[PDB]
Amino acid sequence: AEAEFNNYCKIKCLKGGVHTACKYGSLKPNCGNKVVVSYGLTKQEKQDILKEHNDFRQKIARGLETRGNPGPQPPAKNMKNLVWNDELAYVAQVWANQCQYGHDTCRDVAKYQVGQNVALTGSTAAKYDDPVKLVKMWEDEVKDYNPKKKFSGNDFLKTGHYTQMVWANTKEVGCGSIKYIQEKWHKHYLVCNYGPSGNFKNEELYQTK
Ligand code: NA
Repeated sequence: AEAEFNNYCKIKCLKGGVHTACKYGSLKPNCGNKVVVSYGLTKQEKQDILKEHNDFRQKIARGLETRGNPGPQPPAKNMKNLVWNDELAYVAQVWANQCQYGHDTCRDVAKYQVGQNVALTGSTAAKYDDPVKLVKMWEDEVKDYNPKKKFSGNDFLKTGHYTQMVWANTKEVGCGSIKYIQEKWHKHYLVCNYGPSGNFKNEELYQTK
């Protein structure tokens, strides 16, 4: 939470926009009339999310992901595990606390531009998916990823989450979470910020082996 003391109002994102942590200088949920059940991630949840990201990156890197359009995904020569980043997690959490599904306009930090994956599920029952389950939703996009084509040649709407997960240049991840009730839908919102950002148009996901 130490990051809350950084002045994000001085951060400038490539496409402009007021930084999320400048817009909201509070770490307290700000969800209109929605009923916030809980917010944040436990030490174990953060570790589980990190492990899932890394187990996935390694699966891909070792040439073990058979899914694709067509599969399999090629092995990687430069795939390193991600490490959890508290600042990314903080900014992700501030965004999550707005309960506004989608991407926030400016989330970059002092060190680099930042990418982001969001996940949301709603149920009529008072139950909330495990964070890892939401992460796997992003992974499954790999079924629609065609490695015979470069990154820009693929369908971003269908694979944009997958590509950010396996972006070789991305080295850090930090996520935020919140469970709320909106018009009787029990929703779990997961926001994960990545540093440095991935999904750059003229680049490849990772160096193939
Ligand atoms: Na296939």
